[PDB]
Amino acid sequence: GGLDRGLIAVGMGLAVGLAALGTGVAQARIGAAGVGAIAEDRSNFGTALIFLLLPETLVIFGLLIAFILNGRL
Amino acid sequence: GGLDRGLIAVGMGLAVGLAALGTGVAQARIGAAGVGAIAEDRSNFGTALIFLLLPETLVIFGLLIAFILNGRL
Amino acid sequence: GGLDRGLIAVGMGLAVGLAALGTGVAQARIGAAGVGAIAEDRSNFGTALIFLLLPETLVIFGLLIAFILNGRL
Amino acid sequence: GLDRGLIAVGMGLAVGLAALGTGVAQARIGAAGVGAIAEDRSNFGTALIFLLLPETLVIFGLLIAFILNGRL
Amino acid sequence: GGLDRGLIAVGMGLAVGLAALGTGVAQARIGAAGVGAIAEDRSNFGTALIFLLLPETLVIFGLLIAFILNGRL
Amino acid sequence: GGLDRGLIAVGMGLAVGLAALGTGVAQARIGAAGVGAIAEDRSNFGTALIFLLLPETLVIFGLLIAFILNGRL
Amino acid sequence: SGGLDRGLIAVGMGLAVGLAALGTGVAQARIGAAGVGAIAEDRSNFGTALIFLLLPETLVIFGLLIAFILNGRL
Amino acid sequence: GGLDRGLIAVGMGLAVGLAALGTGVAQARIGAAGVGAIAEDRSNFGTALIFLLLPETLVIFGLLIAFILNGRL
Amino acid sequence: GGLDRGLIAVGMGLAVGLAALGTGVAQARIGAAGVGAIAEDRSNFGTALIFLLLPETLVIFGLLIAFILNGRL
Amino acid sequence: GGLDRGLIAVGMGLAVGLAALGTGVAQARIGAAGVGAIAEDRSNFGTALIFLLLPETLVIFGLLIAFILNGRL
Amino acid sequence: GGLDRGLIAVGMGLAVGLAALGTGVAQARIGAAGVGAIAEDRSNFGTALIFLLLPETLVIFGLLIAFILNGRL
Amino acid sequence: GGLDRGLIAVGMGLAVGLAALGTGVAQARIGAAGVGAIAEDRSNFGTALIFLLLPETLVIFGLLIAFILNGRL
Amino acid sequence: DNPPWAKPFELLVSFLNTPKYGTFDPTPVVPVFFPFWFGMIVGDIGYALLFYLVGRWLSGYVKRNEPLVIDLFALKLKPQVIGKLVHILNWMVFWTVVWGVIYGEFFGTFLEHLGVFGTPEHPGLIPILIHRIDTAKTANLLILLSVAFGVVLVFFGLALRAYLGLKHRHMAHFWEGVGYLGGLVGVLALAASYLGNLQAGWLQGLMYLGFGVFLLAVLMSRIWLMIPEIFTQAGHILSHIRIYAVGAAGGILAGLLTDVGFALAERLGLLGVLLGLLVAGVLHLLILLLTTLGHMLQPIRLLWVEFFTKFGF
Repeated sequence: GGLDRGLIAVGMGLAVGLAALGTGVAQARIGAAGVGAIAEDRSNFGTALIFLLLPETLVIFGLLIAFILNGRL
Repeated sequence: GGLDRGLIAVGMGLAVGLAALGTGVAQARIGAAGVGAIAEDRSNFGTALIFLLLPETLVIFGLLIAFILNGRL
Repeated sequence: GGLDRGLIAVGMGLAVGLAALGTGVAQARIGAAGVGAIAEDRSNFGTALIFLLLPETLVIFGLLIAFILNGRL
Repeated sequence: GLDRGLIAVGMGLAVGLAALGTGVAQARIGAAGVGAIAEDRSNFGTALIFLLLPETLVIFGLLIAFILNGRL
Repeated sequence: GGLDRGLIAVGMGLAVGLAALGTGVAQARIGAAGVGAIAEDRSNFGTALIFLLLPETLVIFGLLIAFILNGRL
Repeated sequence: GGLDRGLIAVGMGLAVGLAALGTGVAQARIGAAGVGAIAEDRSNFGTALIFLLLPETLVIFGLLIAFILNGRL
Repeated sequence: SGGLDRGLIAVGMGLAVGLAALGTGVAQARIGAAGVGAIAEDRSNFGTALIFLLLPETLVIFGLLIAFILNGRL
Repeated sequence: GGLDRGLIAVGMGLAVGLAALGTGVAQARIGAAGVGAIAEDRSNFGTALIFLLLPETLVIFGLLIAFILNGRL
Repeated sequence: GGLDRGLIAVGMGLAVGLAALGTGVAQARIGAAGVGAIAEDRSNFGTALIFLLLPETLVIFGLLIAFILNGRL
Repeated sequence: GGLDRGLIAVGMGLAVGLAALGTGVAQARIGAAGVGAIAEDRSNFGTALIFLLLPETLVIFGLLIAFILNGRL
Repeated sequence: GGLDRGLIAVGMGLAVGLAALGTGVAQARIGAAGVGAIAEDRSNFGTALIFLLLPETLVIFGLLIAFILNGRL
Repeated sequence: GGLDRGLIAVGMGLAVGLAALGTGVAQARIGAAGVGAIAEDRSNFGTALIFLLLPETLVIFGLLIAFILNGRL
Repeated sequence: DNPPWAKPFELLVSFLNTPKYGTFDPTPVVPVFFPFWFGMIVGDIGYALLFYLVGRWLSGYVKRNEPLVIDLFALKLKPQVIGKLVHILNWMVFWTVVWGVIYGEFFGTFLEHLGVFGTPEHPGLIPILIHRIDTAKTANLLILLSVAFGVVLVFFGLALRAYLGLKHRHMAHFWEGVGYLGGLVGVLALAASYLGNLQAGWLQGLMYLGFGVFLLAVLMSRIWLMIPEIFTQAGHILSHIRIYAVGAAGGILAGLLTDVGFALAERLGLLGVLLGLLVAGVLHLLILLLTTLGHMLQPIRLLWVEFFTKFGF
């Protein structure tokens, strides 16, 4: 074993981690502008929600990569 | 091969840490705009709260990855 | 083998993570501008949607190279 | 032995990056909250709730760090 | 040794990841301005599209050098 | 010796430094807005002070775990 | 051509191309944003905006220059 | 005698470095707004001075951590 | 031989990459303001172009030091 | 000798460098606002100069740690 | 054959690169202000040049330390 | 053996480089505001210059530390 | 006025600024430098066929005498301008084919298919003098020739500055030019001493005389333009490696693009050959649409900044 099953741990760790960082960076501006749109008018809720949850594909991609890496653990 | 057990700790460490960092960079702008909207109209509290708690799934995915990694210890 | 598999895991995780970070830092203000346009005119939903979904080419390139690296695992 | 130092490094990373994330959240959140307080004092509770909510990141980071310390 | 494949893997991963990060950084502002211009007038659609498809050469070069190293893999 | 002590020390240093960086990022905006409020009106010296001093819990939670991990030296 | 060197040259050339691409991206972001702002209602500025956008590609150009001279220096 | 002393040194070094980085990040905005308030009116000089000297405790905490680390070598 | 022939490559990569990063982070603002001035008046082309192309000396010095330390192989 | 001397040197280097970085990010905003105040009123020089020079004490805080590390060296 | 030469090279590379990054981040703001001044008055050319060219002393110092450290090779 | 000298080199490289980065981020805002002040009033040239070249003390401190490291070995 | 061969290139120089009377017009060197270095930057004959095809497509406009208007580009080119740029294009075609034949390129290469030209790797007739994708040994030659191009271009550029200073009898434009020439030869001597013949007998004296005649210009440039601008001159000298860099980047990208299709044809053969050809065609078209702008822009950018700015154009 040694590094063989140890470095995969840090690999999947950063793979989920900075993917979550990137999607949070995406979520910040979108959420601010979306809640501003909701405060302006309540009819924009569906548009704001589907624009907010669209950058959530980044964590699911990172989780897919992490699951593939964990399959080798 | 004692270094095997130490690196999984580092991996789960940045797995939770970078996810928390992305959650925080989302929470910054989203909470700022939410409290700006609440400070003018008090009926926006529920929308602001759900828009603020929606990016907390990133730290949840980070916790899931950290727990999966800890299961191999 | 040895630590080659672990370092390949680190490399593929780094690739997918930074690709996710790049497409997130794009999609942040892309979706901000898109939802700002939609909140004032509903007719331009499709153009904003395709402009938001277009920067996912970076994350699919990252996924492609991650799968290529995983093929050698 | 050698794993103890790496466990320490992971614990430090887990607590510190979580602290950085909640700090970068509380920056804008507290700035907007005290800006609202300076013009109307009636919304102190909402601003306090919105400022104290991102500390769940600290709670998660410290619980992961304490799990790692127990593993140590 | 045996570290050759792993080290070239991390080289490819960080190369393609940072190329994607740069492409996303460019596309962020360029496509935000493009969304604004398109909302102003529909005739700017092709100009905005080519203006944001131009920085794709950065990630193209990144995957190019990644495949160069993959040739050694 | 045995490489554990030095990495323990670098872990403590990383924890303290990143906690201090996070609370500095918080206090940067919080104290600036608080002193703007104190320039507008002197009566805000309680709320501004407690809002600025509140994110010092980050340093508290950083150096407490730093001391706990120092206990292993 | 040692094995460890064969991977360390990969790390170095990857750092070169990645950071050069990051620099070109951070330049082209503002340059292209201002270019779209200048062609929003002053459409005759297309050539100036295009050459200003295409000017900072020399950074990636030097980066992958270094990369594939390191590839030959393996 | 091993890497322990040098790694303790680098631990205290980045501890004080990141503590000073956080203090500077805070002091930037706090001092800018304080000198703006002082230019607007000279009465708030002491308030601005104490408001910008308050985040100096981060450097104090970092250097006490560094001194504790130095005591182990 | 050793790892010197490999770590010199890391040195060249860091040198040219960070020099290009500095040149790009300058050229962003310089080119944006220059093209704004050109759009305001076409007689500023000669000043704007030389202002934008002046910071290339940074990446040129980075290229020079990389070339001399490549010759120092 | 050993690895301890060089790692102590690394500790000194980043201890002074990161402290100088934090000082610089403070001096940016502080000096900008100070010279903006001076451009409209010369009598504010006494306040601006001390508000610019006083946040240089964390350079001294970092370099005293570096000096005691050099004494240990 | 050894290991110090490569680390000397990477030290020179990062020194040059970080000096170039500092010069670039200075020149961005300074040259942008200079060309903004030129766009309204051509008489500020010499002042703009002598203000934006003195940050090149950072690259000069980085190049000289890189040269004197290459002298060790 | 002898890897200490390369680590002294990377330490002094960091010490000069990111101190230069800090003074660059300071000189950015200071020089931009100084050029803005000069563009409306030339009589502030001395104040703008002595505010712009004041944060060079960061570079001279980093260079003093690097000179100490060079004289060490 | 100008000779008819250099006449079509007047729009590449008159766009920026117009020269003062009695000075030197920089236009005669554009048709002898820009197509040559653009062609060796591209270094292709397969893409040169596409350039000739688009030139033939553009020449129909000047044949039938109609304006060319594109709405997405917002340009209206008269036939009297289309003819000039078509003349420029098929002038560039000659240089790019004459350098593609010595780079061994066929929209990629046919050498992976058939050994049409000799090489040490695949033995045959007289081999390629300068290979494209082999960066082990051709890189030094290409970098040295690019540096030689930079130094001769700069040398001619401020030799013209010295000539115009001699004509104007201001003597400032002459002495500054001679001093910068001395600085140039001094830094070239230093660069030759570095990573080469260390401490040559005739190099040291040449460097010393160049530095002395560079310092001689202090009596008129004591403050403004003596110390800091030599760094810009050295950067203008060293910025000519982009020719080799862009050439190798395009060559390697095209080689990998055709290698993908070649492996795909190897993968199946019965039907994979046509699919690989189609994929290679669309990918090459996309990359061409991406990079033709930069490939055209870089060598004319060199003549715009590193050569025109010498004599204050």
